[PDB]
Amino acid sequence: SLINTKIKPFKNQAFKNGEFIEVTEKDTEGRWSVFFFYPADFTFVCPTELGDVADHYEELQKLGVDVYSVSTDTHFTHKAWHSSSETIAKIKYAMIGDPTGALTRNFDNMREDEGLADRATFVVDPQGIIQAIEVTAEGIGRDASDLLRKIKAAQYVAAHPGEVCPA
Amino acid sequence: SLINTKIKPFKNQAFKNGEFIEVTEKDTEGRWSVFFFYPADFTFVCPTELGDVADHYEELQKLGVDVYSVSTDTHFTHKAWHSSSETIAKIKYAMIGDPTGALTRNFDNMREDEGLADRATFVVDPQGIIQAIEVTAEGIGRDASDLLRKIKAAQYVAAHPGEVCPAKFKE
Amino acid sequence: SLINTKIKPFKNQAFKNGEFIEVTEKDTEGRWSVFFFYPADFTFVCPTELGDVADHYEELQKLGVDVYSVSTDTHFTHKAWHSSSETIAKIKYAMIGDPTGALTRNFDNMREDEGLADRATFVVDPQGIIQAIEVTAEGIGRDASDLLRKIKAAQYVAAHPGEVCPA
Amino acid sequence: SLINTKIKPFKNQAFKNGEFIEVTEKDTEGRWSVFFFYPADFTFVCPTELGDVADHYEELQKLGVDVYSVSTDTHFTHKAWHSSSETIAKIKYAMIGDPTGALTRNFDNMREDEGLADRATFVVDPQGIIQAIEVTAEGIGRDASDLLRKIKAAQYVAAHPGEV
Amino acid sequence: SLINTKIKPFKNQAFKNGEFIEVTEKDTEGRWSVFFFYPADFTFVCPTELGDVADHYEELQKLGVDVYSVSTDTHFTHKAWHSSSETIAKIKYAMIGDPTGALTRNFDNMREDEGLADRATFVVDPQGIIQAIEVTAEGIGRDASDLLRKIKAAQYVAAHPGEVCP
Amino acid sequence: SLINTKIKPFKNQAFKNGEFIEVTEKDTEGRWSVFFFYPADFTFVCPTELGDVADHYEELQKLGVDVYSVSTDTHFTHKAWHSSSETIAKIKYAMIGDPTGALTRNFDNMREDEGLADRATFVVDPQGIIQAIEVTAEGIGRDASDLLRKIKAAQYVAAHPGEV
Amino acid sequence: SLINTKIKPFKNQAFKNGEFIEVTEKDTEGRWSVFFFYPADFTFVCPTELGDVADHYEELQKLGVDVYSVSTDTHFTHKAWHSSSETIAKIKYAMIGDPTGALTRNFDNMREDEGLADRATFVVDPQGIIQAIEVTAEGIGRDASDLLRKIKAAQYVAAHPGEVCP
Amino acid sequence: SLINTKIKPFKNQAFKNGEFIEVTEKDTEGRWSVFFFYPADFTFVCPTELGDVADHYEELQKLGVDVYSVSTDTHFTHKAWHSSSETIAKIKYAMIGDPTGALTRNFDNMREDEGLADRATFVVDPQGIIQAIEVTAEGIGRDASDLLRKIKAAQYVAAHPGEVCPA
Amino acid sequence: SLINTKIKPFKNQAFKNGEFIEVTEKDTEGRWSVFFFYPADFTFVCPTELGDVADHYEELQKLGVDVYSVSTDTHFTHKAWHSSSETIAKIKYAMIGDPTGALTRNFDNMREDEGLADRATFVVDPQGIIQAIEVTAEGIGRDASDLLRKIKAAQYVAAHPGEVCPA
Amino acid sequence: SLINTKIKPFKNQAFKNGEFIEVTEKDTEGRWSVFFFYPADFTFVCPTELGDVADHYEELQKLGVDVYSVSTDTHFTHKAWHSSSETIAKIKYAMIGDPTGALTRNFDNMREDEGLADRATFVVDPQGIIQAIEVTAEGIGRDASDLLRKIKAAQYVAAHPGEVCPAKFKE
Ligand SMILES: [Cl-]
Ligand SMILES: [Cl-]
Ligand SMILES: [Cl-]
Ligand SMILES: [Cl-]
Ligand SMILES: [Cl-]
Ligand SMILES: [Cl-]
Ligand SMILES: [Cl-]
Ligand SMILES: [Cl-]
Ligand SMILES: [Cl-]
Ligand SMILES: [Cl-]
Ligand SMILES: [K+]
Ligand SMILES: [K+]
Ligand SMILES: [K+]
Ligand SMILES: [K+]
Ligand SMILES: [K+]
Ligand SMILES: [K+]
Repeated sequence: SLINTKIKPFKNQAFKNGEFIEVTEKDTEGRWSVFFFYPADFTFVCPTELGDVADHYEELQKLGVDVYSVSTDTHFTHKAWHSSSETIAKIKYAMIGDPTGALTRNFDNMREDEGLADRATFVVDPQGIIQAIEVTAEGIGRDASDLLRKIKAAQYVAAHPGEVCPA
Repeated sequence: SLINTKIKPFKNQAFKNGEFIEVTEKDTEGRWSVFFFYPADFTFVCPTELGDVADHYEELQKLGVDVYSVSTDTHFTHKAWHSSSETIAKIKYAMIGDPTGALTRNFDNMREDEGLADRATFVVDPQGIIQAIEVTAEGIGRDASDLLRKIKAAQYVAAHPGEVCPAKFKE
Repeated sequence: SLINTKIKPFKNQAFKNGEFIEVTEKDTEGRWSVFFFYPADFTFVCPTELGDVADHYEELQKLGVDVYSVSTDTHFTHKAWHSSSETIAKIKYAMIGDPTGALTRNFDNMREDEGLADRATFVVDPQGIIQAIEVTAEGIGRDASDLLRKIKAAQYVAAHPGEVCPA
Repeated sequence: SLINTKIKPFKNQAFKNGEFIEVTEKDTEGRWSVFFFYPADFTFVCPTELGDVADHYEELQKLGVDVYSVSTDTHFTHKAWHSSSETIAKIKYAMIGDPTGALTRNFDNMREDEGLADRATFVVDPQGIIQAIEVTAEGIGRDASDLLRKIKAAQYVAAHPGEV
Repeated sequence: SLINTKIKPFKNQAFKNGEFIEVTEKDTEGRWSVFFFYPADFTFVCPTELGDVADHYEELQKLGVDVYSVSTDTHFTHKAWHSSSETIAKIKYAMIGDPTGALTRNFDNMREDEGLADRATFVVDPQGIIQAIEVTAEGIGRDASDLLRKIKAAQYVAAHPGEVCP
Repeated sequence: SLINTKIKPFKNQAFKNGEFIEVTEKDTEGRWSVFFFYPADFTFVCPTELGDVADHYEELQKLGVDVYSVSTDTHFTHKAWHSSSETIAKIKYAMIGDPTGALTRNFDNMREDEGLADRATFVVDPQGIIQAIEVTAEGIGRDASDLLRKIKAAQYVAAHPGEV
Repeated sequence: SLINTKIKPFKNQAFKNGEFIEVTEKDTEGRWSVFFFYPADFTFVCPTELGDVADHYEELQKLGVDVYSVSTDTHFTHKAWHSSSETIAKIKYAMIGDPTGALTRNFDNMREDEGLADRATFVVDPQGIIQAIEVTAEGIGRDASDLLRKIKAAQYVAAHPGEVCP
Repeated sequence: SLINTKIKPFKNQAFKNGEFIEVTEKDTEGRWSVFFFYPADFTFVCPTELGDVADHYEELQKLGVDVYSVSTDTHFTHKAWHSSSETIAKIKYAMIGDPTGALTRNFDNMREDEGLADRATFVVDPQGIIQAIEVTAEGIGRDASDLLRKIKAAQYVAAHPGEVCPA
Repeated sequence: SLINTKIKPFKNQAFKNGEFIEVTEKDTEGRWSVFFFYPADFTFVCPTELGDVADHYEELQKLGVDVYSVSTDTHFTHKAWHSSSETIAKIKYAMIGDPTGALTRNFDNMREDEGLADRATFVVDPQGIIQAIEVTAEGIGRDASDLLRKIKAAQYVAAHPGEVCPA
Repeated sequence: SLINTKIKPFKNQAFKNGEFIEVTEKDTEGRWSVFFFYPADFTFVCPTELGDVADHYEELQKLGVDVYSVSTDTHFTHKAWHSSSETIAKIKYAMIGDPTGALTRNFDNMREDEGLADRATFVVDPQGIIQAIEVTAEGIGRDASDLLRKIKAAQYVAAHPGEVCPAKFKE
């Protein structure tokens, strides 16, 4: 797995709160980042996961964590989806579009015969290092409060080396 | 260009008049086909081109010409666009999703740095041979009327190998 | 397709108005150019196509557009055809000879089994970027006025960056 | 990631509640399995993670789920650890030894600079398909409850496909 | 040089006596053939050469020698040359078009930087073997009677094998 | 064989009489060293070989000879073994751990199908040159006396070259 | 063909007028040169060809044309041919030996399965450019006066650049 | 090391008790073999080692063990040496000559920049498997009674699998 | 050297006693053969060498030995040389022409920079095995009687397997 | 053959008049050299050839010709052979050992399936150029007299480039 490796450079368009923006790896430097992958806009499993993250987003921002959802759809499609799902509408973090699949392949997370990203979540520290990975099949929902726990634990070990907190 | 070459095998999902289906090269055998590529759903020039084609779709079906629009969006996104745009809503032909890019790359039509198809139109005879190609830049829309002219010309030269259609068709 | 790519350097002899000239990519720089490819001189379809472009050539010149007709024949042949056909006789743009096929292959437009160019038209902006392509089968003629309409649209978006043009 | 791929053939020795058994992929056929990797026995860290799974093992078995812990240590070391740690002692699932690192590389889970497996958990269905993956850095703990929840979700969609 | 080698197969359109025909290697089998390459239709130097040859053509034919002129122009252009030039119009043999340059390259006779053939003449016995070659520069012209002497000579040695003729 | 070649750079953790130390090739410079490989800690075989060397360790040190035992186990496992086996407990030389197998492959001594080191002993002189090699199959025992004799012979020809 | 290309450097021993000399590309610079290849010394067909040429040699020289005959025999053998054959003995120009076959291969003129040159003649202007080529089979012989006409022609076009001569 | 690998085919001339003979791997099948390498005939370290083995040879033969000394000298040189050293004279086992170095390289035991074999001893069981290896520098003498011990131990484990005898 | 290797197949024209013949490896089979290589006909050293062999040729024939002289010259040249030189005139063995250099290169005896053979003699037994080689520098002549002595020795060891022949 | 080529660098040990020495290509520079290869010490044809050379060795030294015999045996074996054979005992020139084969392979003279040199003799001029080569089969001994003849011929053509030595030398 990619655990404990440094993330790779990327440049992508995103939709974020009514605005189109660009995102590169430089935007993640010095920050905690969550890269939240999912297969496709306008499907019926992803949104509750995405919505669950949206619910915890104010908390993540207070922890200094940025969230980037990623799929191989375009940022245009993201804006449309955001306009038409009540669940997606409550997303205020960056929805990155990855139509070239470069970001997705950076994380070794492409279904090559589908052109869609696997349902994988990556936690990345200020120095670019991946510290937690979660990948599930469709229907095995990713729980955002567990994600929150892992990040507080990651942040804690970063602040107290030599000491660690297990299960 | 790919003029006068046979199209490659493919297999993609599509949205068509309210349902999801598979389209392959076998579905085009013995038929006239139009592969109408565009960059992305929910953008700006595309709807006018696609709707203009839709307007001529009933006419085209009588020429036994099928239409397949293609972008690298999924068929799920096509369905949504069709349910939110009044223009897209009048499309009765198949909207193919090419998220892998394979269909687009078959027609050598990918902007590789963008992951989107160029605005290319390919006319394909019942034997699979590309008979007309049109490609425009991002801000240049295509005229569905001239498209029909080119299809009628093609079926003519097919119907009468002994002759020709010079500039500007008129039946 | 070659859409949105820059044209390759070339160097060719051409017949233009009673005289023989040289053409290179440097003549096309800072100009709008049409490269009008056709199969062979002294054949049965091309006269009308070339003749139509000629009918529009005055307006084309007014819009700063240069026209180059290309076949794999020589400029000697073009000169002869100009004399024999009253249609070809009205051409006042450059008729390029491409007997090495180099210029034709630059545009990837060779019928390798026949050594003749396919029926392709190429619109090239002042930066050498290809902005429109039309290619038809051997029995299908091209409409010069549809071409002109494309050029005007291309010139428009060049002149108004934020905007676009459908039909 | 290895999500949705089929596990590879393996053959390893293991310690399981008082004896040495061999474990192959054939043992996992028809069952739910958890492959739980960790870097090393006998460390200075309290092995709360293995014991945590041990605590939930009675349920796991009641769900038809088998558990295999895996490190690049030998099964000899596992027998030793099991006899000296009160926490490890309460493990009744099989502790696999992987000194060739083959089982670990099958799951693409080797820290190459260290010769130890990363903290990775793989949930494998009865057809041998990986349905869930979890990997964490040293110092971030895996929660056996969150694993139990995922397993039951994996079993539910197995039994009721396309139910949203 | 290609001297004493077999010719390679080919398939070309050609203008000859008003109508268009096809020429392949199968047409030269069992016959004497002259392949007469030149650079380009509608130029200055080539016509006298072809006309000189054409002058000797009816003689050649009674010797059982077919003539095939070749340039990289189309057979279409050849027909147009035939109607505009008093010289060329007196050609009764086949004017082969070689726009793909295949036939020309078969004889290793293509100026690759020009897409034109060099001024080369090949004499080919009925077995398909090249028995005489003449190549000159864009300035010098080929004398047809000299070709006729080289052909008769090539024929003697074949009909009288085991002898030689300077 | 590796006879008469120079040992390669290494860096390993080790257990040595109550503590964890790091050992590199720089520690062997200027000294006589014995690298004593074995396949695994905590086995069902009585480790007579390591103890046998332990018995002769006081002399070895008196000859300026250092001893390093090496297995593909971790130094954690070594600390464990040392605290549970009466025989191992009497070892006072460094027990190196080699879980990457790098040290072992340096001496070309890995059983690849097993991920364990073969029963090999290497005697290395102060310039880092291998002067004697011994390798035996499982079940054939190494004799610490025969090792002592070879070391003293290696030291003698070192001091009196070409004396026959 | 090699028509209109530059000749490649070479260094060969040669027999000429009783004494042995060396010939390199440096000797042809600034001059008209005829390279006259033949298969083998002491055979039947070659001598009349060389003798025919030799007949025209003093004429050639006043045109500033050097002649170099070439076969894959040694210059030693050339000298012996010169003493045994009445025909050959009247050769006043250079008989180059090419036993390594380098010079012959330079002109792409080696029958590789024989180690002999083909009957090829090359005309080379002072800039080292081949302006005329004639190759015939082991039966046909080359007419020297015809070579002389092809040379004078090649000279006119160079002295009157921008004109042509059939 | 070559421990526990199968020996490779070889064909070599040897001197053995006044007689020249051939030896191949087939001669070792079903037998215990010692391959005793040394650098060169007519030197002053090898013979006592070789002589020590000669002393124990009757014992080795009673154990069913064959002995092959090997060096890159020829079998002719062996016969000469045997005639002129009293120590070598008491050798009654096969002295293999390996002037091509093939046998020596089979055991990965060549000093390539010397063309001489290293001082290595290999113990090989009836099935071709190497069970003990000893390699020393010059002057660190190989002791034949230790060799004897190792062979009795090897033979013992072969006869009693599951049981083993350590140090 | 090529000593003790088998000769390669060849096919060459040769002058032998007023007539032109073909020689191949099949003519040498079941025979003893001398291949006498020399640089060039009509040069200044070879006459004596060839002449000497000729002096011994009668005895050579009596011993079942065939002689082939080889140079890169043609058989036409050999025929001419046979007429002009009273020395060469006394040769009654085959004078092979090797203008392709194929036969010369078979014996690895080409002066690549000169296209002439080196001065090498080769003795080939009835099985095609090369049993003796002599090669000298350009100014050094070969002794035909030393050659004859070699052939007799070679024929002897062929006839008496267990035995050998010094000087 | 290697005729008219320069010998390659080498470095070997040798036995020579009771002592062990190194020989390299540098030792041959400016000297006439004979490299006299034979298959193996303690065999049967070799001693006669080597002793025959020894008989001519004093003469050869006056021609400024050095001799190096070579086999793939060690120099230790040469010393022994020299101390046990009356024939070998009279050798005063250097007996080179080529156990690695490198010297032998320099002269392309190895029987690779045997690890022994063939019976080859190479004459080498002071500039390193091979001027005469003789190779015989296993049972054919070489004549040291004819060897001298060839060396005298070689020094002659060296001393007088303007001339030649035809068949059978006679000073
Ligand atoms: Cl991963
Ligand atoms: Cl295309
Ligand atoms: Cl294109
Ligand atoms: Cl994974
Ligand atoms: Cl040619
Ligand atoms: Cl080793
Ligand atoms: Cl040529
Ligand atoms: Cl080994
Ligand atoms: Cl040889
Ligand atoms: Cl040689
Ligand atoms: K997409
Ligand atoms: K053309
Ligand atoms: K291990
Ligand atoms: K390990
Ligand atoms: K020759
Ligand atoms: K040896």
